[PDB]
Amino acid sequence: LKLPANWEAKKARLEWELKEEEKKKECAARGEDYEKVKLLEISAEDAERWERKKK
Amino acid sequence: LRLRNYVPEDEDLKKRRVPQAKPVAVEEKVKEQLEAAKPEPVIEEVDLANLAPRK
Amino acid sequence: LADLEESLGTFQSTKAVYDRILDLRIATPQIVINYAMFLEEHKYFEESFKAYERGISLFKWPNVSDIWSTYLTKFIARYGGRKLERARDLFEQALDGCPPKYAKTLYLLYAQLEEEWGLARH
Repeated sequence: LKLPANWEAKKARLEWELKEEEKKKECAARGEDYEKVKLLEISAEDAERWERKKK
Repeated sequence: LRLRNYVPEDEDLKKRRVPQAKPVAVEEKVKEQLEAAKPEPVIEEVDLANLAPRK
Repeated sequence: LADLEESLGTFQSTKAVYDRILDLRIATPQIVINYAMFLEEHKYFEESFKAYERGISLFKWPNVSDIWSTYLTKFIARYGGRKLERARDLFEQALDGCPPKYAKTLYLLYAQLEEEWGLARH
């Protein structure tokens, strides 16, 4: 209660970001750059929508 | 039975997956020319193979 | 479902899943690489090259860089010996719009191939 009302929602975000960091460490343990793995794991349709948000 | 595309939610099913072909770090081979990339007077000695062009 | 068909079922039915995936634009490049290896196991490498080409055509930078690398590696080994000139054009298509770090790699690789089988002047 003395902590912020959103602190657990912030914690849930931080745990989700740490799970992204855990996936990064998992790729590094396998022996690959996490950026290169992610490019192999992306589906193009997400980038399409991104460009439309810009446009 | 052999699986390669999905990431099963059962770990017992994860064991069935075929180990995917890892890439080779092409940058490591690039390093040899990147070591050649040192800026030097490449007539380091009067080596006529450099001084006189080949055929 | 693709993993189910490849384990249980026929080649053509399994491949038809990938065709639907490509038409629906679902495919990741890793799934393409899985499909490419699958087509090599069924030894229709020409289709495997078509699959790489389709997945390059769907995607954008940076992602395309690794797709090229895997595609060129497969092609240069068996069919780079056989019919060299198509790979030059394929290198030229690969260079198009490429960001500089990946382009640097591609310039050296192309010039090496030019040293291996083409004119030094190129």
